[PDB]
Amino acid sequence: VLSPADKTNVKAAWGKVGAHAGEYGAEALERMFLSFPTTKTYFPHFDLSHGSAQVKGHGKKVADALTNAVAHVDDMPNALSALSDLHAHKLRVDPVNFKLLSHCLLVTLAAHLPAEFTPAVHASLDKFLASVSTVLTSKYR
Amino acid sequence: VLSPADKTNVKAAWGKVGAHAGEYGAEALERMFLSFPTTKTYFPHFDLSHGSAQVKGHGKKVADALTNAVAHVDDMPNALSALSDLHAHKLRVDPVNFKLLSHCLLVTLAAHLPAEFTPAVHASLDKFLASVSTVLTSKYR
Amino acid sequence: VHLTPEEKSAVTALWGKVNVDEVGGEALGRLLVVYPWTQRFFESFGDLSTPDAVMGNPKVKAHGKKVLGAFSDGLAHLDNLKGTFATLSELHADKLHVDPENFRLLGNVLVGVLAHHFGKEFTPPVQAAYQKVVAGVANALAHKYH
Amino acid sequence: VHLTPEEKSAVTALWGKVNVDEVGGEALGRLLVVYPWTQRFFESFGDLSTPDAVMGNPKVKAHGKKVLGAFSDGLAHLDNLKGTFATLSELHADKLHVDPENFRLLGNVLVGVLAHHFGKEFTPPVQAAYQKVVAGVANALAHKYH
Ligand code: HEM
Ligand code: HEM
Ligand code: HEM
Ligand code: HEM
Repeated sequence: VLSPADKTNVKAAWGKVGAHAGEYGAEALERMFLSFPTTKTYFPHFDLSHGSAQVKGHGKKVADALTNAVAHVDDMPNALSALSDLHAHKLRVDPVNFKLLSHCLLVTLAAHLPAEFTPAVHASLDKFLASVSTVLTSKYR
Repeated sequence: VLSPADKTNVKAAWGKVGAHAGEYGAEALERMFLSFPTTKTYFPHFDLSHGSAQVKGHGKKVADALTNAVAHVDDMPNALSALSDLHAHKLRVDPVNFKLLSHCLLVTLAAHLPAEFTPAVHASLDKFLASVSTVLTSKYR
Repeated sequence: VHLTPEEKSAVTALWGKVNVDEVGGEALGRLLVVYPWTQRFFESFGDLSTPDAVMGNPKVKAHGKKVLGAFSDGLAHLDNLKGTFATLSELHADKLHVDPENFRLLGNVLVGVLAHHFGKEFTPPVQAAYQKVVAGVANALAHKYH
Repeated sequence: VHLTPEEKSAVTALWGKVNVDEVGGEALGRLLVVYPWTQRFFESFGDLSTPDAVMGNPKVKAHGKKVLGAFSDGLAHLDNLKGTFATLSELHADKLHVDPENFRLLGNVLVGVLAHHFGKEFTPPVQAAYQKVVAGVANALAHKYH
């Protein structure tokens, strides 16, 4: 469960991201595709080239869902319910990949937040991403 | 989350395990130790030879806790409370090993319950073990 | 992989008793039941509505037999799985787009079926050797992923 | 491990800038903060109760430098991680009893710290080369587990 301190840390760091949420989302994807090439099997329909508008576009959507998640930290399952459905019954991404994107999102935040990414904040974000991943995979079976 | 059908499939199969619960637990552990040797790092204080009293005891403690979990499926978080704490603060087993032990418990069930291990039962059991695994690791951080 | 001679013999001995068609169909079916997300690739096989339906779908069973037939073939080259599977590796990554995690899921379902089929003859040491083979086949298959 | 000219140049060049002492203490400290169950191996190190306590604990800092100094020597032997880490593997499995999963956790955390420290210079492709490296190291340290 996210502790009051964790909820606090998450709101404080995400806050800081602000309107860069989108660019950060795209860089997290690029990091994922290059670091973990099996994840590209889910996007045979995209141009995965550096600078791809498709990646940008998809980065922005992911980013906006996490924004929605942050705002609804006390009620995640409802807020992400359409997304849970989607991933569970249409996309059908193996649960394993969620750890991978989470890692790359953390990496992107660390590279962008020199002051804010303290050990404490790092632990709270990790816990928040694992929580987001849990909700997204909750209706799989 | 467990469907009501999953709850039925689980009580059905475990009922079947009955008195052999302890023997199946020792066997699950022996399978774990041979198949996944990094798990042995958690028992450097144990005599791990075949049929050792220590393996047999732990086996029985493991089965009792699973029995307790089947008995209180609608209330796992409460029923395994003490065990969540123990694994969280004292034992601190990396969460990955729970999947390994789960797999070996599944294998042992398959080997012992020819008539009951249907595809639907198989699925409910895997979710059940995954749920137990989730409860035991829930207080980790 | 690095199987000792005794391990190699255990594996080949048990494999001698397998009806590949039957077990192929069963392992694929249980894959699709236990981890339904793996269904994503089989939209063209038809009806995967219930466990009964998956298990009974002839398309599933025919795929089960081809997959396990290649597996069976690979047991003849335990000393060179990467070589044996290089071409299938390429096909799976480049045309089929199958995340190599499914290879790991199939291998653990495979072991379950072997245990359900063979009961007490599937001892712990026997499981340990099939565990090395399945991890080895999954690694050879994931090799050409780039 | 297998690194392209591109990737090898990237790893060595960034490493040149790393103060092993500073980065090693940080990487170990964040490991025990982020995944607290890893504290199980460091009972004699002191108070590890809260973040501030971990980070400025002298035994943590010390141990961080040792581990990273060993990691560094491995970078000079990208071609034979296995023989380079054979002794340490045996130590970790036999004497310290450390689940090799922790090597994977450390590796992820080190990537994080290198990102935090280097910012935009730690680009996607650089990340990528470091990810193969930490996975190679993790696998070379898990080699002697029996
Ligand atoms: C942080 C966890 C994730 C979040 C918040 C997330 C969020 C989303 C969103 C908002 C969409 C678009 C839905 C719509 O169009 O309204 C989407 C689609 C999709 N997601 Fe997820 N996702 C996550 C993880 C993943 C992972 C790990 C993968 C696989 C590597 C994945 C693969 C995709 C695919 C392939 C699509 C469809 C892309 C398209 O064809 O437009 N997602 N995701
Ligand atoms: C289905 C999952 C599991 C269940 C239900 C479970 C249950 C138990 C129980 C009932 C105890 C004894 C508590 C007592 O004495 O008060 C125990 C202890 C312990 N468990 Fe867990 N366990 C599980 C998974 C694991 C895993 C995955 C590992 C490591 C590979 C592990 C390692 C240990 C150790 C080493 C002990 C202490 C043994 C001794 O010193 O007597 N457990 N567990
Ligand atoms: C032991 C693991 C596996 C082996 C040896 C294997 C083997 C093969 C073989 C030999 C083919 C046909 C190649 C050809 O037509 O030349 C094939 C095709 C296929 N495989 Fe795999 N496979 C494995 C696992 C999987 C898994 C886990 C999935 C996904 C859930 C999968 C999905 C497919 C699909 C979608 C096709 C194409 C079917 C068609 O077009 O009829 N395979 N596989
Ligand atoms: C992954 C890269 C790692 C490398 C290269 C490595 C290297 C080392 C070295 C050089 C030593 C000193 C041993 C000697 O006396 O010869 C050591 C000790 C030790 N390592 Fe590792 N290590 C690694 C990871 C870890 C991890 C992740 C943990 C656990 C979380 C760990 C737990 C220990 C402990 C408990 C000791 C002994 C400390 C003491 O003496 O109290 N190591 N390691």
